[PDB]
Amino acid sequence: QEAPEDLLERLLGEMELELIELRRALAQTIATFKSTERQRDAQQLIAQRWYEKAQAALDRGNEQLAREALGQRQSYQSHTEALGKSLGEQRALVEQVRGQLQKL
Amino acid sequence: ERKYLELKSQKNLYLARLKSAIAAQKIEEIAGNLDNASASSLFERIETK
Amino acid sequence: ERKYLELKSQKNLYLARLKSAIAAQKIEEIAGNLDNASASSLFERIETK
Amino acid sequence: ILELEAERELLNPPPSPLDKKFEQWEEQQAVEATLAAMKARRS
Amino acid sequence: ILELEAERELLNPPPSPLDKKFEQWEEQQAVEATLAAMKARRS
Amino acid sequence: ILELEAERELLNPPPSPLDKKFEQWEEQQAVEATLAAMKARRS
Repeated sequence: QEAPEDLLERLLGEMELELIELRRALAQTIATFKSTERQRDAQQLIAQRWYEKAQAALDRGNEQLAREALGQRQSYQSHTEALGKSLGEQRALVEQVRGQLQKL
Repeated sequence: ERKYLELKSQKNLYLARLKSAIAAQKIEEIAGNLDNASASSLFERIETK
Repeated sequence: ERKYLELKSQKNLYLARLKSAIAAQKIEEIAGNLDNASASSLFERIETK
Repeated sequence: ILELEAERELLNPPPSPLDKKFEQWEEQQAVEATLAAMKARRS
Repeated sequence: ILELEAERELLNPPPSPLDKKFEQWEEQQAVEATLAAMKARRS
Repeated sequence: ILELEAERELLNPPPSPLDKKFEQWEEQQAVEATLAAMKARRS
C-alpha cells in the first residue's frame, strides 16, 4: 500500500465528500416536508374558506350551505389530514436523521 | 388527477429518502478502512512493532 | 384584464423576492471560505503551528 | 371496453355496501359536527 | 429556495423554546433593571 | 369553439349554486352594512 500516513490524510478527506452528501439529502428531505405544510396550509385554508362559507351559512341559519360547505370541507380536510398525516410521518424522519447526522 | 399528483409527491419524498440512504450506505465504507484497515490492520502492524 | 394585471403585479413582487434570494443564496459561500477554509482550515494550519 | 373496464374494478378497492355505510357515517359525522359547531357559538 | 433556506437554519443556532425563555428573561431582566433604576432616583 | 369554451370552465372555478348563495350573502352583507351605516349617522 501507499504511505499509510498519506492515506490517513487522503482518506479522511474522502470521507468529507460523503458527510456533505448526507447533509444535502438530509436538508433536501426538509423541503418535501415543509412543501406539504404549505399545501396543507392551502388545504386547511381551502377548508378554512369552506368553513368560512359555512360560517357565513352559520349566520342567518343557512345550514344546508354550512352542510354542503362542511361536507365538501371534510373531503378537503381529509386531504388536509392526509397531508397532515404525511407531514407527521416526515417530521420523525427529519428529526432522527438530524440526530444521526449530529451523532455521525 | 388527484391520485396521479399524490404519487408524484411521494416519489420526490421517496427519492429524497433514498438520497440519504445513498449517503447512508457509503459511510460503512469509512469505518471499514478507517477502523479495521487503519485502526486494526495498519494500527496493529505498527503497534505490534 | 383585471386578472392579467394582477399576475403582472405579483410577478414583479415575486421577481423582487427572488432577487433577495439570489443575494441570499450567495452569503453561504461567504461563511464556507471565511469560516471553514479561513477560520477552520487556514486558521488551524497556522494555529497548529 | 367491457373487459378493460372490469379489469380496473378488481385491482382497486371495489364498491361495497360498507362504503355507503362509511359515506352515511362520514356524512353523518359532519352533520353531527355541523350541528355541534352551531351550538358552540350559541353558548 | 426551500432547500437553500433550510440549509441555513441547521448550521446556525436554530430557534428553540429556550430562546423565548431567554428573551423573556433578558426582557424581564431589563424590566427588573428598569424598575430598579426608577427607585434608585426616588430614594 | 364549443370544445374550446368547455375547456375553460373546468380549469377555472366553475359556477356553483353556492356562488349565488355567496352573492346573495355578499349582496345581503352590503345591504346589512348599508342599513347599518344609515342608522350610524342618525344616532
